[PDB]
Parts: sequence; C-alpha cells; structure tokens
Amino acid sequence: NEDCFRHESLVPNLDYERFRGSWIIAAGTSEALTQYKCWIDRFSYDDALVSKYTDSQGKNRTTIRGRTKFEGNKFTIDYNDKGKAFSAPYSVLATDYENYAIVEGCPAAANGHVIYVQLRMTLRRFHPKMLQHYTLDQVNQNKKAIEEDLKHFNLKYEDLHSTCH
Repeated sequence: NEDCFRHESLVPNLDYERFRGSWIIAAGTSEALTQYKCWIDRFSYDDALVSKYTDSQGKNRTTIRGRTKFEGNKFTIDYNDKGKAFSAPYSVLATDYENYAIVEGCPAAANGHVIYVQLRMTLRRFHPKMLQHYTLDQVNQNKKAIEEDLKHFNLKYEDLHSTCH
C-alpha cells in the first residue's frame, strides 16, 4: 500500500540492522489501538517479528508472530492468521535508532491508519523492580526529539492517545 502512506519519511535509507530490536509503543493516533496495551514489537534476525500486548487490566497477555520485509523506511508485516488485523504496510517516518521511532501504517485494526511513537525496550534501561513507568520515563527522556519530529508531521505528542499506562 505505497498509496496508503501519508507522509514522507525523514529516514528513507533506514538501517534495518540498527532499527532491529525491541520497541514499546507508547502512544498513537488510533483510538481503536488503545485496546492493546503496552505493545512490544521485537524485530529480529532477517525478517522475524514477535509482537506482545495485554488487555487494559494487564491480563489477557497475547503474542502474535509475523515476517517482515523492509525496503528502506518502508516495511510490511505479515502476521500469522492470528493477528491478521495488524498485517499491513508500515513506514518509519523518523528515528534516532537508539531511543525512539515514529511510524505510520495502515492496519485494519487502526481503522486503516495510524501514526505511533515507540521507545526502545532494552534490559540496559529496564530493570524489573512496571512497563508503564518504563515507557513514561523513556518518553520523558526523549521528549524534545520526539516532539520535534512529530512537529515535522503536524502532530503533537499531547494529541496522541496513550497506549501504555
């Protein structure tokens, strides 16, 4: 769906290997996605993806797995029949690779379109003493940068639905 994307990426030459890793989705423009809390995407190896999220009460833990295909900033996810509502074209609009990324995509689950902000999930910064606090602090630590890129796409972090709290 190279036609469903609405913005031009600031990282058209996205380095997949640097983008690879775990990411927690902190907030986005889709009210329908608020149903899946503290969503964590784990991109690994050549084209593997493991996505995990819960119910709004921390329960109903769910995992869906898929295969990715990247073309610069663009990538498709093909989830196993389970998670089909999330299979779709996506595009990394901005990222510093080490801390955050802003992604646009067109999954049916988001009523066809969403722009979300994700922060890197790593044991280097995460000490399970929980997820919500981790996400908030990471957003706060990178607020300046996130706000600036978001601004570039006519959005404000405050205008997004929080999807991990």
